Amino acid sequence: GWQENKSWNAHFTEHKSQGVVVLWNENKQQGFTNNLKRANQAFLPASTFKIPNSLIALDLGVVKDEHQVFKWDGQTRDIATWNRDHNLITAMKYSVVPVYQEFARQIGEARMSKMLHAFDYGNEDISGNVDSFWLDGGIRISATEQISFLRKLYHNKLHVSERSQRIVKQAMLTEANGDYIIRAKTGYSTRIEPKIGWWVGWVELDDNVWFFAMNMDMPTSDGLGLRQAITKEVLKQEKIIP
Amino acid sequence: QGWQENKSWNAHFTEHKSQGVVVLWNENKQQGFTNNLKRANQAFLPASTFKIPNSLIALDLGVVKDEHQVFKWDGQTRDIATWNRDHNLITAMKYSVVPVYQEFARQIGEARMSKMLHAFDYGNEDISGNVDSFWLDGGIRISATEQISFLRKLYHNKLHVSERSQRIVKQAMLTEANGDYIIRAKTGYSTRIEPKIGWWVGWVELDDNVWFFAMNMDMPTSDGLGLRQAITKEVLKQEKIIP
Ligand SMILES: *[B@@]1([O])OC2=C([C]=[C]C(F)=C2C([O])=O)[C]2[C][C]21
Ligand SMILES: *[B@@]1([O])OC2=C([C]=[C]C(F)=C2C([O])=O)[C]2[C][C]21
Ligand SMILES: [Cl-]
Ligand SMILES: [Mg+2]
Ligand SMILES: [Mg+2]
Ligand SMILES: [Mg+2]
Ligand SMILES: [Mg+2]
Repeated sequence: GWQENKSWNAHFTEHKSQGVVVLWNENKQQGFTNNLKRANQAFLPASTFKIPNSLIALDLGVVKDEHQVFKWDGQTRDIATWNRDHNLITAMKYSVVPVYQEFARQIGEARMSKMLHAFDYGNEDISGNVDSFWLDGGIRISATEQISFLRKLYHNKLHVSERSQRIVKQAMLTEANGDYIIRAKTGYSTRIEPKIGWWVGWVELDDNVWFFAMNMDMPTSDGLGLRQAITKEVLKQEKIIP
Repeated sequence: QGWQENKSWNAHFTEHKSQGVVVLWNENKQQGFTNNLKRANQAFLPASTFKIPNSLIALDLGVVKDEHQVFKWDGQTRDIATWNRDHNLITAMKYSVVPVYQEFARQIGEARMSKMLHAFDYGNEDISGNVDSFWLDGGIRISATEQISFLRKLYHNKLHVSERSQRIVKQAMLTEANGDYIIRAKTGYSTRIEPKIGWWVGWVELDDNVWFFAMNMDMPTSDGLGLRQAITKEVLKQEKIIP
């Protein structure tokens, strides 16, 4: 089904890394990946889980809108940007775990489980703490499963309101120029080996949309920038972005 | 809610032998800034900045079902090549595709167009002329400061049209985004009556504030259209709004 393009391995090998990029051409309904096996390997979603978590929190009114302020709890954490008040936009932008842990507690494990089943999300397993299972519990999702979920969100087909989906897609906005719009979410899974980085999302063109999902070995935080860099190299190689 | 006149911004205009006005509005502080209070309050044809209210009305009335609905090219080849193809709301805004918005306006009709603009408090609310061309050569006029007042309502979902229509139009206004800011805006270019001018109106979203802007400048030929964004960006950089 998917076409394998092993030449993209060159972009990982340049940085003494390994990983997978998965692309989906929405118009043609064709998929491409450098590694058919790793494309289907399920990992902790880590902070890419902020996408379904945001959708669920909005649909249940835990988050009223993208302006609602979630005040800092006063606990100083290692990521300076977390130590301040946030709304949905900035909590996504800075991947603010304590804000989303409060969402998850308010959602509760019964509703969290039902929504992930409704979303057909990964292995639909929330075993672990209700406020950390996407970092060190049972939930597992592959890059191709991320594409599936993102396609539903793009088409407003997920089992939540249209408004919720529109707001989350606004919150995913990452980059836009006159050539393309990227809506995406990064993730860095460090609590359980193997430590991996994620980038999942899509590229909007005038006449098409390319969905992507990538993950890569990430032993130290020094390489986090390679998630976007390698993905963009693949997008350029494939003539999706100039 | 006061105003400061900062005439040092004029250096960005005179560098290009241009003249114009930039108006900024700091939402958090409710403070306005401009290089020219007189011109900030002079009203002009909106030209294609009218695509913002026009999109809202078309969406709210169901003339546009959503941002994917295709509006077909009428087969008349026009000067701007990107016009000569099918469009949706996103690409029609991006390329300022007048023929698509003229079809919107004809479907909206005079009475509904007039009612909506009054309820929006949009400029002088005057649609005199052809319903599908009054923003190019009819009676509608709007000042840069009046553009801000309208845009602030849109940002806050305070217009009387649906929240959905307001969200879709703000998505369609997306012009630039990065790790430092988001710009939602619409360009305009008006030549059918004097003075010929370029517009750029919209806002800059920061982590913790929103800066609304509305600029216009003399545009004696189309050669200077790019100065609309470049001069605005120079002012935003001078004021430390963007890096
Ligand atoms: B999560 O996966 O998001 C995250 C963390 C640390 C560093 C990062 F770059 C990212 C990210 O990808 O946004 C921790 C909090 C979680
Ligand atoms: B409108 O004012 O928009 C427009 C036109 C021509 C060239 C442009 F750059 C622009 C603009 O400002 O987007 C014509 C169609 C109208
Ligand atoms: Cl957006
Ligand atoms: Mg390289
Ligand atoms: Mg299932
Ligand atoms: Mg200059
Ligand atoms: Mg009025």
